[PDB]
Amino acid sequence: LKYEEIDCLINDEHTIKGRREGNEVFLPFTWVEKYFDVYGKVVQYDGYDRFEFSHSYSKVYAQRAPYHPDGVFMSFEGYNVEVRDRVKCISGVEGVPLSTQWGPQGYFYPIQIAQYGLSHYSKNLTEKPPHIEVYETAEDRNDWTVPKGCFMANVADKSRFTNVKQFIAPETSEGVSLQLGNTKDFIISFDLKFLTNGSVSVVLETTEKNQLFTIHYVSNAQLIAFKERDIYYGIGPRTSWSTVTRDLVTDLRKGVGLSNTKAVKPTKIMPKKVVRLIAKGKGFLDNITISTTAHMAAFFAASDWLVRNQDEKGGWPIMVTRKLGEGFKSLEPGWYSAMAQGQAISTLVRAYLLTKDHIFLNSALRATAPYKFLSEQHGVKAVFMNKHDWYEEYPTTPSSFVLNGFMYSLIGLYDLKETAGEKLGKEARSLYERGMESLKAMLPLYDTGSGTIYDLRHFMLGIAPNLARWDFHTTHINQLQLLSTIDESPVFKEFVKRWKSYLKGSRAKHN
Amino acid sequence: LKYEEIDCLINDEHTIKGRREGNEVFLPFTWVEKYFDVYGKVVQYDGYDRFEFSHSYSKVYAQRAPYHPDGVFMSFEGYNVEVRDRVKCISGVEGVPLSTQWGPQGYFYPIQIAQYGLSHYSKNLTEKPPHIEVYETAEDRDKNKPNDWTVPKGCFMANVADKSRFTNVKQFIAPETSEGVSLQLGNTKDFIISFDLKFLTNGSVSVVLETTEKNQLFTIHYVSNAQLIAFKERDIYYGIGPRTSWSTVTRDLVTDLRKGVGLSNTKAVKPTKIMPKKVVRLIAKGKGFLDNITISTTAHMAAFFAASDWLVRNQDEKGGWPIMVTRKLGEGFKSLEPGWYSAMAQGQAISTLVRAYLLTKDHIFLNSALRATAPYKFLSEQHGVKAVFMNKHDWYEEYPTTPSSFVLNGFMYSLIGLYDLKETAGEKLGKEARSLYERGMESLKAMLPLYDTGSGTIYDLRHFMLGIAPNLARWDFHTTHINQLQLLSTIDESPVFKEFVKRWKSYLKGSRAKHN
Ligand SMILES: O=C(O)[C@@H]1O[C@@H](O[C@H]2[C@H](O)[C@@H](NS(=O)(=O)O)[C@@H](O[C@H]3[C@H](O)[C@@H](O)[C@H](O[C@H]4[C@H](O)[C@@H](NS(=O)(=O)O)[C@@H](O[C@H]5[C@H](O)[C@@H](O)[C@H](O[C@H]6[C@H](O)[C@@H](NS(=O)(=O)O)[C@@H](O[C@H]7[C@H](O)[C@@H](O)[C@H](O[C@H]8[C@H](O)[C@@H](NS(=O)(=O)O)[C@@H](O)O[C@@H]8CO)O[C@H]7C(=O)O)O[C@@H]6CO)O[C@H]5C(=O)O)O[C@@H]4CO)O[C@H]3C(=O)O)O[C@@H]2CO)[C@H](O)[C@@H](O)[C@@H]1O
Ligand SMILES: O=C(O)[C@@H]1O[C@@H](O[C@H]2[C@H](O)[C@@H](NS(=O)(=O)O)[C@@H](O[C@H]3[C@H](O)[C@@H](O)[C@H](O[C@H]4[C@H](O)[C@@H](NS(=O)(=O)O)[C@@H](O[C@H]5[C@H](O)[C@@H](O)[C@H](O[C@H]6[C@H](O)[C@@H](NS(=O)(=O)O)[C@@H](O[C@H]7[C@H](O)[C@@H](O)[C@H](O)O[C@H]7C(=O)O)O[C@@H]6CO)O[C@H]5C(=O)O)O[C@@H]4CO)O[C@H]3C(=O)O)O[C@@H]2CO)[C@H](O)[C@@H](O)[C@@H]1O
Ligand SMILES: *[C@@H]1O[C@H](CO)[C@@H](O[C@@H]2O[C@H](CO)[C@@H](O[C@@H]3O[C@H](CO[C@H]4O[C@H](CO)[C@@H](O)[C@H](O)[C@@H]4O)[C@@H](O)[C@H](O[C@H]4O[C@H](CO)[C@@H](O)[C@H](O)[C@@H]4O[C@@H]4O[C@H](CO)[C@@H](O)[C@H](O)[C@H]4NC(C)=O)[C@@H]3O)[C@H](O)[C@H]2NC(C)=O)[C@H](O)[C@H]1NC(C)=O
Ligand SMILES: *[C@@H]1O[C@H](CO)[C@@H](O[C@@H]2O[C@H](CO)[C@@H](O[C@@H]3O[C@H](CO[C@H]4O[C@H](CO)[C@@H](O)[C@H](O)[C@@H]4O)[C@@H](O)[C@H](O[C@H]4O[C@H](CO)[C@@H](O)[C@H](O)[C@@H]4O)[C@@H]3O)[C@H](O)[C@H]2NC(C)=O)[C@H](O)[C@H]1NC(C)=O
Ligand SMILES: *[C@@H]1O[C@H](CO)[C@@H](O[C@@H]2O[C@H](CO)[C@@H](O[C@@H]3O[C@H](CO)[C@@H](O)[C@H](O[C@H]4O[C@H](CO)[C@@H](O)[C@H](O)[C@@H]4O)[C@@H]3O)[C@H](O)[C@H]2NC(C)=O)[C@H](O)[C@H]1NC(C)=O
Ligand SMILES: *[C@@H]1O[C@H](CO)[C@@H](O[C@@H]2O[C@H](CO)[C@@H](O[C@@H]3O[C@H](CO)[C@@H](O)[C@H](O)[C@@H]3O)[C@H](O)[C@H]2NC(C)=O)[C@H](O)[C@H]1NC(C)=O
Ligand SMILES: *[C@@H]1O[C@H](CO)[C@@H](O[C@@H]2O[C@H](CO)[C@@H](O)[C@H](O)[C@H]2NC(C)=O)[C@H](O)[C@H]1NC(C)=O
Ligand SMILES: *[C@@H]1O[C@H](CO)[C@@H](O)[C@H](O)[C@H]1NC(C)=O
Ligand SMILES: [Ca+2]
Ligand SMILES: [Ca+2]
Repeated sequence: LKYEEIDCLINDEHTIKGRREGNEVFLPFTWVEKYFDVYGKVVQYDGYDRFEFSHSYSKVYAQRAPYHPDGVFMSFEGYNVEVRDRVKCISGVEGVPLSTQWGPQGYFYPIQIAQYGLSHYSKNLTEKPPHIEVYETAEDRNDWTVPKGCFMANVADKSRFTNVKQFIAPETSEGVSLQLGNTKDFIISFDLKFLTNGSVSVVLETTEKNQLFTIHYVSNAQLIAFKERDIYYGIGPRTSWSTVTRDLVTDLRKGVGLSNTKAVKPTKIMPKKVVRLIAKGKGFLDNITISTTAHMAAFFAASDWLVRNQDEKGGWPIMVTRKLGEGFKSLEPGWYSAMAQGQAISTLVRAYLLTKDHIFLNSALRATAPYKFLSEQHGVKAVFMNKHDWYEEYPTTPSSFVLNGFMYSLIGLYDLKETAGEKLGKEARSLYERGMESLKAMLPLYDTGSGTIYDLRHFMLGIAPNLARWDFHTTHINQLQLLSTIDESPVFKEFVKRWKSYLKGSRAKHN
Repeated sequence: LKYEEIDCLINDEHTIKGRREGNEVFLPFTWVEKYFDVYGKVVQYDGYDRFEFSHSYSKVYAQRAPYHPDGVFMSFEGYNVEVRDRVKCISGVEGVPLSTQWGPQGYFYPIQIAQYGLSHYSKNLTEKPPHIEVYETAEDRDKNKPNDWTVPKGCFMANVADKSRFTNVKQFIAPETSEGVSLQLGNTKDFIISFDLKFLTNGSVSVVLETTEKNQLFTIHYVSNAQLIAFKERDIYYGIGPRTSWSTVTRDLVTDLRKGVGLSNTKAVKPTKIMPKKVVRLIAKGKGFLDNITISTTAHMAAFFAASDWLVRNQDEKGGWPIMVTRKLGEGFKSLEPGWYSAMAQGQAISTLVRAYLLTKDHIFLNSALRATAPYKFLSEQHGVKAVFMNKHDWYEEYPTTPSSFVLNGFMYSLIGLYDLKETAGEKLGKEARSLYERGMESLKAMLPLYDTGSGTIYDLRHFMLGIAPNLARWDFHTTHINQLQLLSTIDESPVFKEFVKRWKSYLKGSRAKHN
């Protein structure tokens, strides 16, 4: 009811307007929010309005079980790699993300590709099975339009023990068209083999004023184009049988948001109906499908990409310049990352456990080699103060000692040593053991008393600490709580507990 | 539309009562204060109220000039050692503080003694000269008043030459069962009493004080025994030792009164608001001699030399001032048995001794300072103060713990002492100090960033040495850290000191390092 406006002098240098009722002073949240860097808003419920304050914005993952290498990967069941605006698109040829974080030109970032695979792996274990509608098997168990000038038939293919739909259509015609009409699901899948150049295109009804947009999957290696209401993805020659799987929601959003910058422009556009599929050129088509999700095809696109792109040193070279900050020498394209090696390993190990295909395990085993060589010999190892081995997310000179990347490097070694067995696992066992000793000793250097630091650049360069933003702080917690389920050391449990309290505004005691 | 109570849920786990007007929410300072550990109050101006918020308490010292060893010692012009409640009293025998911080029994803490001296030294340079009233010289300068002696039957007094120190002197004989001989003083403005004393027999020199507590009269007895302090009714007793040879006795009656009335068997003196408002008279009992009786606003230098003299006389053969109390730094550090050394003690002692040397040119002071570097050379476990961080950086330990503790501020004090000494001792004698300073300053520059949280400083590196939460430095240590670094930034031109001072000052106003 009754109050009194009062001047509030802040640190003797700015005045704000507060309110007073007797002895109690009330300060405007507008100030509190900005001055303390906190969060809150009024939430309206039925018959009750309530202001709701948060020290931080991120959340910690509620672990349902101890970590195991064949299970979900940490909290990645909730990751969403493809909406990240630093993902320019999902490659047509490779079926994996292309990053633009550190250059508008685009590049395959092995970390991003592995996360793509591990998140989809994790959602395969946690989400409900998808609806799968089948539109075309060409067998004896929703028809096609064939304009004059074109042709279609059911033909056997002994190489792949099924019937198959042949199509011939000039690239100057309407093409041959199959009516789909799906309202609910947006993952399109089909087996394809071209004899000549061509395209397979999908018409979408969209939420932007009921307009049709068309996505063309063209038989070239061009990445992505967008003109008016046509989006084009190059999917390569596809002259041998392959299953093409695309997420039309993502393919539409990335097209419409195409940008010459490092970030996709935001869009609200969604597809509301998969109208039809249009084939041009000469070729063959089978098992045409629309599904709610296709997690496994994504996981194997990442896994296959990692196998095929590993170098003979066992590394995934990162083909972009990385400038970590004033004081660190710039990393020329080709550098390795312990986070990439670890995340790749976690991916390949899971591919191996699913398939028993030893090419996956062989790729994983090779991937430990860079952990053995120092950064200046094109490895990822750094040594803290001539005493503790570390595996560098960014193998900088001087060394950088990024915490979260290191922990990811260790979870990979863990995945591998538990999967390869006693003899084959030896090197990974040894790198893990040395790493975990380093981690336990060095954790306290990342603890500010009300947060965490991202890296040790303050010490390595003589500068301000690089405080970890809250989404890295919760990553730190997520990583440590996972390690606490496969290593019984008290230190991990104590730090997890303290670092969680920091999310709620707890502080270490001052003297 | 209007202003209105609203429930405010904090971090999903407790609801407080705030206020709302439309889209603006207002939160009670009662919550803000506790939740964020900040400060403020409504301060009343003429007609007019204002709330005044502070991120911190404690101020940074406004350094007027580059540090030099003969000048003020950092910010100590504003230190007040004697009112600290961990100071049981000023020793009658020694003229220096006794601490009870880590034991109610009391002990001479060299750090406290050095601070006593360095603050008085600093105030000598910054304060106005004192008024000095002279009540008795026994000369022919004592032609006309002050007379003012009362000599009861049973007693006797005379002006007597003393060839041994070239002046006239007041002889007194009074039995210690009588009221004694009494000199009327009657000073209302100044409270430092001073007199030259020589007893032949046991005796006492006592001062009657009018006080602010309901006009009441208290007497402070300076007795010829070694008893520390006693208080009964309105009598306070300080033992000043035999005083059978000439010495100048100098006492602060404000301090001596307050420590008397506040006597306690605990580690803290009871607070009092009692002040003396008049030094009414001085009473001599026993047989002896008295000269140069004086009352002064201040006597900074007598304090500075009492500290300096105490340090010379109490140094051990390893050059140390052993700390004769058990010190348990916390869970994970072994307990330190009485006799441990402190690099802070060594440095502060050296800063004191160097100043005593520069004033007097008495090489005893310089030689005592030079000896005081020895403990810097030996590791904690061989009864020194050296520690080594990760087999790489020498450090000088405030608390020579196992494991090592790496307390920041004591280290910096250890370095300013070495600086004072290396600048003063000369090329040849300074060699060792120069070497310890150079190695220490390298260590400081390398290790500073480990004490920086991004919104404060840490006191020590126990988090790393024991695997536990950081020991965040409270704000009065945070400003000490700044004061120390800003001083170092005037004797070493390294950018790092200036960049850190700038950042660490911004933390006092709620600035933070950038997050990624
Ligand atoms: O389904 C939904 O619900 C979904 O909701 C939303 O999505 C949410 C998720 O659901 C949710 N999941 S949860 O389980 O429910 O919690 C959650 O997921 C996110 C997690 O919170 C997050 O932790 C996680 O992050 C990943 C990250 O995505 C991944 N990257 S990857 O795509 O590449 O794979 C990976 O990060 C790696 C990797 O190496 C780098 O990408 C990363 O790079 C760091 C830098 O190292 C760091 N450098 S530092 O500053 O030196 O420390 C820092 O650099 C930034 C700085 O911030 C910036 O200040 C600075 O600016 C430059 C500037 O660009 C320069 N310009 S230039 O000169 O022109 O070049 C110039 O001006 O200089 C300055 C600097 O001086 O530099 C930039 C920069 O260079 O990039 O930050 C970089 C990026 O963070 O670091 C590493 C690493 O691990 O450290 O792994 C991490 C961790 O696993 O994944 C999130 C996710 O999945 O999205 O929250 C989501 C909500 O946020 C969604 O919104 C809904 O739509 C959807 O519906
Ligand atoms: O005349 C006036 O104007 C007066 O004003 C008011 O006084 C103010 C004064 O004016 C002002 N000066 S200024 O220039 O204007 O700024 C200012 O002076 C104070 C300084 O701000 C302050 O930094 C400084 O502190 C001294 C300290 O006094 C020294 N101690 S002493 O022995 O010489 O007397 C010395 O400290 C050393 C020493 O070794 C130890 O005493 C001390 O110990 C620490 C422990 O290390 C620490 N351990 S922990 O593991 O970190 O926890 C901790 O321990 C305690 C814990 O807090 C407790 O929770 C637990 O249970 O145990 C406790 C324990 O004691 O074991 O804290 C200990 C105590 O600090 O630390 C050492 C060190 O590291 O340096 O040197 C320091 C720094 O120089 O001196 C102040 C001073 O009085 O001069 O501010 C004052 C206001 O206080 C006054 O109100 C007014 O009446 C007066 O007229
Ligand atoms: C997580 O990932 C797991 C593993 O990938 C996944 O479970 C799998 O789900 C897929 C569906 O995408 C299943 O594939 C089907 O396999 C059928 C035979 O497979 C046997 O083998 C496995 C072991 O390897 C057994 O455990 C299993 O019980 C089976 O006996 C196969 O018949 C299916 O093929 C039909 O459907 C496809 C389109 O999906 C189509 O292209 C074909 O032409 C074919 O025709 C249609 O048949 C179905 C009857 O099945 C009929 O409904 C339909 O009407 C026919 N067509 C027409 C025109 O009428 C198919 O390939 C696979 O068996 C599952 N594996 C396991 C281990 O469970 C989870 O669903 C994923 N979860 C999440 C959340 O992502
Ligand atoms: C910082 O500290 C310094 C000194 O440590 C102070 O400056 C000194 O002030 C004192 C007085 O407080 C001076 O000492 C001497 O006083 C004698 C005065 O004689 C009368 O007073 C005595 C005692 O009170 C009576 O018994 C007697 O009846 C007299 O009536 C002088 O006789 C001395 O003169 C000579 O001393 C030295 C020679 O060694 C020289 O410095 C003098 O110039 C002179 O030759 C002397 O005056 C003394 O003058 C001051 N010393 C210095 C070095 O300047 C500051 O006051 C103090 N400041 C603060 C703020 O504390
Ligand atoms: C009360 O106060 C007065 C001072 O206000 C004080 O009288 C002064 O005492 C000093 C020292 O006793 C006298 O100075 C001495 O004078 C002789 C000769 O004039 C000097 O030779 C002495 O020097 C000695 O020290 C040096 C070696 O260490 C050498 O110089 C030499 O070898 C000597 O050993 C010394 O300077 C001073 O003259 C008087 N002043 C007056 C006005 O009388 C008195 O001592 C104080 N009362 C008490 C009880 O102390
Ligand atoms: C479209 O999907 C169907 C699956 O629904 C694919 O047909 C399947 O093809 C595989 C091999 O191509 C057959 O497995 C093979 O079986 C033979 C013996 O029968 C054996 O020699 C091989 O080792 C292998 O096990 C599978 O039985 C077959 N299933 C059916 C029901 O036909 C078809 O290939 C897909 N179309 C295209 C073009 O990929
Ligand atoms: C002050 O009084 C004490 C007596 O209480 C005197 O000290 C004694 O002196 C004799 C030698 O003369 C010693 O053998 C005794 O052991 C001492 N007794 C005590 C209790 O200490 C002291 O000498 C007197 N002071 C003066 C200056 O004469
Ligand atoms: C597709 O077109 C390119 C030239 O633009 C050609 O090299 C290639 O042979 C064509 N593919 C087939 C299968 O004919
Ligand atoms: Ca078929
Ligand atoms: Ca005289």
